[PDB]
Amino acid sequence: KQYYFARRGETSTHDTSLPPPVKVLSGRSIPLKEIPFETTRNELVQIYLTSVDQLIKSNKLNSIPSQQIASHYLFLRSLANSETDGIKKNQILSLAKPLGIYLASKEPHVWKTINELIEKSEYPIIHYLKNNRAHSNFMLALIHEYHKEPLTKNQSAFVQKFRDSSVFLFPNPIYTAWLAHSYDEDSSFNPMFRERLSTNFYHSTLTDNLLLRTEPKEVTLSSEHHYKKEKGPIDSSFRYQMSSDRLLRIQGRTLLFSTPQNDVVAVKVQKRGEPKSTLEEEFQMADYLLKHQSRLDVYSKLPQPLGQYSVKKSEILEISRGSLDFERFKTLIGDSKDLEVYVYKAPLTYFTYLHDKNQDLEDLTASVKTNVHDLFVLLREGIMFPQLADIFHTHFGEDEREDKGRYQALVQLLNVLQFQLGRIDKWQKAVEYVNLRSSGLADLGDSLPITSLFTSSDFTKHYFSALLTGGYHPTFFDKSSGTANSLFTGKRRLFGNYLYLNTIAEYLLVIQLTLGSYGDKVTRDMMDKPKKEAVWRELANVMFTSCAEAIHIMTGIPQSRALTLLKQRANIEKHFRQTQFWMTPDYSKLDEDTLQMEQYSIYSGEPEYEFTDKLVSGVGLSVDGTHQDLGGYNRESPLRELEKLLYATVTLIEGTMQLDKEFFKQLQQVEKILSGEIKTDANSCFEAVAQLLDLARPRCHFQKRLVLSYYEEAKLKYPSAPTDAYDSRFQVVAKTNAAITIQRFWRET
Amino acid sequence: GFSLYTDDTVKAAAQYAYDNYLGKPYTGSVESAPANFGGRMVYRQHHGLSHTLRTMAYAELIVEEARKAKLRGETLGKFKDGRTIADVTPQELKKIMIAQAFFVAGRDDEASDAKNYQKYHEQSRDAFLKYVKDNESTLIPDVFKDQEDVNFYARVIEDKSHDWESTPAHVLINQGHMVDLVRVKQPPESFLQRYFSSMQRWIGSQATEAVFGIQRQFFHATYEVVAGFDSDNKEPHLVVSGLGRYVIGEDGQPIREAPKKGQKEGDLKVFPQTYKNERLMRVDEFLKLPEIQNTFPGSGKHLQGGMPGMNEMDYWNRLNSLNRARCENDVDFCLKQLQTAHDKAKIEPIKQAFQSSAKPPTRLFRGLNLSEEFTKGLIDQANAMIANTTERLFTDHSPEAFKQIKLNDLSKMSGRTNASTTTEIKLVKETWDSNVIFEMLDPDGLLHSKQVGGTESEFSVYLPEDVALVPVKVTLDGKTQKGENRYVFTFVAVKSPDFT
Amino acid sequence: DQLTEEQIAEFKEAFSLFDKDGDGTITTKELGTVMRSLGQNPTEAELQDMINEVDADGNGTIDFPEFLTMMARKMKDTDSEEEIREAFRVFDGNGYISAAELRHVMTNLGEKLTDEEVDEMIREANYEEFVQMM
Ligand SMILES: [Ca+2]
Ligand SMILES: [Mg+2]
Repeated sequence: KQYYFARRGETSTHDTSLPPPVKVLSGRSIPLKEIPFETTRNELVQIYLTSVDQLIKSNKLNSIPSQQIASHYLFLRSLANSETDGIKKNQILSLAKPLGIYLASKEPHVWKTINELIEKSEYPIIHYLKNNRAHSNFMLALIHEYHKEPLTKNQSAFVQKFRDSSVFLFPNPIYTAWLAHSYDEDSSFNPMFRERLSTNFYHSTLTDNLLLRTEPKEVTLSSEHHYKKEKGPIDSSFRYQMSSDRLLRIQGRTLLFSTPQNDVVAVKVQKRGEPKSTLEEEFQMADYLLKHQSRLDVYSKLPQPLGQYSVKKSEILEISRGSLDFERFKTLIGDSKDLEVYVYKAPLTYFTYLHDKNQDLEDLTASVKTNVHDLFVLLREGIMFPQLADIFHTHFGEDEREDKGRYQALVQLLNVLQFQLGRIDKWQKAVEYVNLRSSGLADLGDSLPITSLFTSSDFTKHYFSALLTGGYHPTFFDKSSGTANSLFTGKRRLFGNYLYLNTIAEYLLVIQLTLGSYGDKVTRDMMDKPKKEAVWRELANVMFTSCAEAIHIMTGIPQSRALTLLKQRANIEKHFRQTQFWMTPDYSKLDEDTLQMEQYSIYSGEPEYEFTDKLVSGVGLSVDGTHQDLGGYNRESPLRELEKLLYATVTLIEGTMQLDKEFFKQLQQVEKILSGEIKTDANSCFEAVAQLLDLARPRCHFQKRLVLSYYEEAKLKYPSAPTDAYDSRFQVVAKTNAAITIQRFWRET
Repeated sequence: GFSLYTDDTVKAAAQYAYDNYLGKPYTGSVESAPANFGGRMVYRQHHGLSHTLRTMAYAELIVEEARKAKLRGETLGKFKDGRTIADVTPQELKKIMIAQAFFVAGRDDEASDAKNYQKYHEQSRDAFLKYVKDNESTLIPDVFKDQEDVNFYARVIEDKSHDWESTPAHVLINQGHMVDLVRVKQPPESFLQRYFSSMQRWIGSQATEAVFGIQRQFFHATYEVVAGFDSDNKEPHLVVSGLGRYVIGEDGQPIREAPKKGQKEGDLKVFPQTYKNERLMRVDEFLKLPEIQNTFPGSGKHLQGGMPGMNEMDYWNRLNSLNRARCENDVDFCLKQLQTAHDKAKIEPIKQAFQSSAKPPTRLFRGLNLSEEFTKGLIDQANAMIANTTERLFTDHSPEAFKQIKLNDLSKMSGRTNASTTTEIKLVKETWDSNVIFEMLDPDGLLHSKQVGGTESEFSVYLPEDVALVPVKVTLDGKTQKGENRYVFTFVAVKSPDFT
Repeated sequence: DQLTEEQIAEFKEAFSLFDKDGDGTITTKELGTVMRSLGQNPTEAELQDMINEVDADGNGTIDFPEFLTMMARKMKDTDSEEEIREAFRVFDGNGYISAAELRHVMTNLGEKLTDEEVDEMIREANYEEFVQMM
């Protein structure tokens, strides 16, 4: 009964029917070339192995900090456990042997720590780097020190983009496992390298290096999907007797009419500039979601559509005359003696926005839960909403900017040389008429099929031209071959994955701006600072729970565990503080000294927000002088834990999916051995099962129970095999399995 | 390099020492009353978190001024071998700062009793050793070379002897703790002079003046009472060496010994006893004797002792403000305050060395790919010009800084055209990855720059010939993708009308 | 009875993990794997029973409500004294090991308990005795 009409899969590429990758400048047509990721990565790993060989044969091994030698050794052991060829594996182990000897001699405590990491995991470098040791690029340091022969241009570009950490050079399974375990409870990793001058943030480079390793997604909609199945036209077998004796109000271009059954009949008249196709599309989508509500398990109250037809503008302008905004309405609707109206019957809460301040925090929590759940359940079904709200960046050059002014929640991924999230222009007028309601979702007409993200659609060609046409910058231009080489042009093959993650991030950004608008409107009527702080604290809780529900719906991770993984990465306290500070005009009263002293507190361990523009009093940051912006002009957004929360959410979703891919790729390799299809020694089978153990979700136990069962079957195939290297980790798995099956027994009674 | 303010290791050690020792109420019934600033309780108000963080900053600043003094050709001290505080490495300084986080962790009151002294010092040693035993993982591989290393530092914490003048770690950890207790002792003219003559033995006059100027600015930053030096005070002079007095013998002349080869040597030290004339010697007459005037600058020079501005009305309620308790109970906040203070103390000697002075951006980066020999010949000049501008405390220095700046023609590569800069350091690294980055600071809009429209964050700057660029600090920020050192110079724009 | 919530969360995570295209339906080719991952490793005939019973039209796909009903009908008389004995024997060995190691492992392994919960269960207790005294 309950299932989705869309299904995921892998495709060859998304680079079909795109704008040809050329940059036209001064009559020159500069071709744009891709720098292959998983080939330059391998070239650099081989240069690293050569550098390790030079380091060993140079006897300068004592002149390396003993934690970097431990890092080199653990990386070599992990890398040799990831290789499948015997010759390369044995070369890597012959490299790792002298380092192990030197560490056992010089630093016996570091050696005792290494030897306990190794009897625990097959990739012991991921557990060694779950802390601020990740910010040390030991691989690149060794490459720079001993490989004096110059790197090529592709390797130089790879070094430039991924200069921060050394995990950006791990092969796919090791990097996916490290990324997923960075979010573990026992991890202190934070993608922030606070140095003496700059305080580099690279939380986006994590998702950038994760996505360049993925395979292009493709969503196939079923035959009975809304955007595949066709239904007959709409028959005007029903007309609504519009009577000003029952008109409640005029909301935008919708006339609300009271009902004896306490519902509200909305008559949505055609806007100026839209065809009958839009109104009939909304009719069809409403009927679809009413038909398939129990299947999708949607929480919203849905607008039951009654009809769609044409009425004389005389009747509209005579019913609408007795109101307040009757003139404004008269300018919105189209100019014609007959107007297309769509008539539905919605509950009253459908016309209350989500940021409405007449709802207590309990009702706001329930409504935000409903809206987030339905948004992501419909994203799983193949339906996206590119216009939940009109969030904009820099209205100034709107029409001539590559993004058309529209706000990109993941701007660092979808552009070359863009490092922070930019200013939100009039962040409150952007959600003024949001499509999130106290009952659920609304305005289901300006939806889209998810397949518009993976193809060169009009939405994609309109807003994401930079991503789809390749990246250019005067420094990419290889003056010899006359083409601009870039790691960013490769994203042409994969641009659908970036747009998927950007859709998730922008859903969450709209939820955040809606909650911030609610808080800003509801705390203006209060002077009791404790209650205002309690409001903003509960709103931060709502935001983090909404991101955890997004993660749960997309990946399946339980919501509590996803919340814990999130709270490892983004600080909820600094989020509540920064939202309270910047989403209210109260910082406009403070002078310079008090402003800096309060930023010291809200940022708490990282640089402050530096802005040079004058604050309009009573307003805040503003370029027009009457509506508040989130950020200065030509500068970033001051909500930094929001950006970290968005990137943590999308990185968790995509990394969980990729780690499940690695897990099943290794599980089928394991099962091909326990059936005789690949006859190898006992060490090969045990290494396979142990690698399978190293690829399970952090704190997910049924995966480890599965791997343990495979290990038992492997022992039943190789009876007399020596298991002195793997008995420990699977003993721990058996112990925690016994603990779980005990807790569930006692907890029941 | 290494900085106390952005380390997350000394910060973790300080957070530990606070959550376990420095944030716990006193139990000694001797000045154990926890104060209440604003609404927040401050238990250890004299040897708390603020004190330890200021001592760490003192160690950092002392080694910085020593390095700076070595460049201009000074004659420093000797630690039993060819070495001085100018030769302390960043790892040794990190070890010293980790030690200084627990130096007063094991106290229970402000009793100066010798038995209490040794008890508190050995309890501090025990707390330090317990922290090291707890976090041995990331301490012995990198921070502490061996276990004999941790034992040496725990033995300099316990301070069983008084061999402060033995090794650089001893001198740092002990001066930083003694020079801080100079705003509480009542007679400033004696304690300040004692600490001044005890520190200038190691570094020098011009650098000790800087240490104490930046100390006063640290006090202002962390909301502490700032004493006022005055070379015409009539309070009886107390010798901080021990606790004695100076009495003049029967006409006006202090009682002095009769040693070999000279009847004019060390003043005779007298404990507090009877008089009659046998009257004591006040700090005024003590600071103008021939054997102390020619070695102490403050002889005949005064200080205001407070904020240049706000009077005692709001000064008291800013000292007793709520942000003082927050500075006493948050490592992040106190570190931010000390960091801002040190940055302004690094910049302001330039502004005061010269005469009085869309939106323009403050910080503008400009990459450059230069040679290596030329880069060395550039770093030499930049450091030689940085090591001539110390934060003077008593004597306003000279126009010599102005003449050295104008004679040093390093500023020609920094301008004289329409330079193409940016406000992102990542853009300089991820596009050109230059090896010589010039970071120009525009504190008050003196740098006429215009946006050119990622070339939206890029700017075009033109340096007016009435404005000069003076180097604040050379740096080293890793290696570029071509495998070469990347030096991040730092300049500041100053209105220099005399540079026509 | 019915299955709890910490069991439903695990069932939903497993069903979501082994649904490789994310359409909310798992094939019969990995129903055996999703049941082995849950500590239910049945014979080929035991799985064929549900292959025939559940799939009565040949669709070859299970929905999560159907999977839950199947997994609850399977867990009717599968957990018993044998299961509890194996659970206690993995820790032990004559029948009593320690009460300290128990309190340690019941707060660090799996869905960790609390002091009050563990102590109460410890007070409710001799492995076999405590397992047959409930
Ligand atoms: Ca499926
Ligand atoms: Mg702009």
